[PDB]
Amino acid sequence: WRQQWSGPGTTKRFPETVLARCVKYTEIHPEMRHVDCQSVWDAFKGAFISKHPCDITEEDYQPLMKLGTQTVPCNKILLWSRIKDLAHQFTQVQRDMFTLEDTLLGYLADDLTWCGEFATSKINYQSCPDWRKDCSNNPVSVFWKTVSRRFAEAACDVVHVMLDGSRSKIFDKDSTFGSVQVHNLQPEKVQTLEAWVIHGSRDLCQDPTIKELESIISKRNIQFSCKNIYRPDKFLQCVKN
Ligand SMILES: *[C@H]1O[C@H](COP(=O)(O)OP(=O)(O)OC[C@H]2O[C@@H](n3cnc4c(N)ncnc43)[C@H](OP(=O)(O)O)[C@@H]2O)[C@@H](O)[C@H]1O
Ligand SMILES: Cc1cc(NCc2c(C)cccc2C)c2cccc(C(N)=O)c2n1
Repeated sequence: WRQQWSGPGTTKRFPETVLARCVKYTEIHPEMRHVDCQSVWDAFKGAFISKHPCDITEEDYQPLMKLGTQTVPCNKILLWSRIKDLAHQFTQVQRDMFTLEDTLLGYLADDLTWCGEFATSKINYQSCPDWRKDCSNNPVSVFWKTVSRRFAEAACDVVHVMLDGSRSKIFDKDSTFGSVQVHNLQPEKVQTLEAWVIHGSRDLCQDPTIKELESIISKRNIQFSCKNIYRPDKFLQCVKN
């Protein structure tokens, strides 16, 4: 008897990857160079090993959050929903802008999966809990919830958010962005949230779910703005001009 979750297990070579990522990020971001990447890995590991993979708390990720403190310029923030690919292409071109995944902690975990088990220091490479079918307080989900919150709370001025214009729900209130990030934007620092609806033929800023988004934001005393992005590759090459 070995317990089986419904989600894929920890990515192969996850320890070696996270550590390699930390080392590489520090090499290219000179302002992080003093960071001890072996301590960063140990803290990451410390959050979830020896714990039941359903009994994880934000507080578990505190030692890692502290070591990975990085308050990027808050007026340069890009949020996204169900359109991670393009959001990242954008910040590769508009290199001063930052997504969560361009921050050290987000850079480390992007596209990865991980979990441990109760009482032992073993990483589970065969299965990890699905957030839907098994339990929502797993290592991955709790990680992303914690860093998202700090990231969205730090934001200031005009905050931008990309949305996928092809989806049935362009703004999906049951998602990290619509349920976590949007409710963490601070009225003191944030003047405006500007949505960028990415087309994949007509004004999608009229959409019912965008109006929902506007309603949410309006109730936080934050101004709202929406812009259609008809030609994706054309927008990429028109940001700097
Ligand atoms: C901070 O977060 C957003 C990016 O997050 P977003 O793309 O809005 O997240 P999605 O809901 O589109 O997908 C995230 C993955 O996690 C699963 N999931 C976990 N918990 C979930 C809840 N409570 N609702 C919905 N989805 C949840 C998703 O699995 P399914 O979509 O259910 O298969 C999905 O794999 C950015 O702005 C960044 O800055
Ligand atoms: C696997 C995963 C899950 C994410 N969010 C899950 C979630 C949701 C959807 C709602 C409420 C709470 C949580 C924790 C997630 C969010 C942002 C980014 C990434 C990324 N970059 O891989 C990312 N990944």
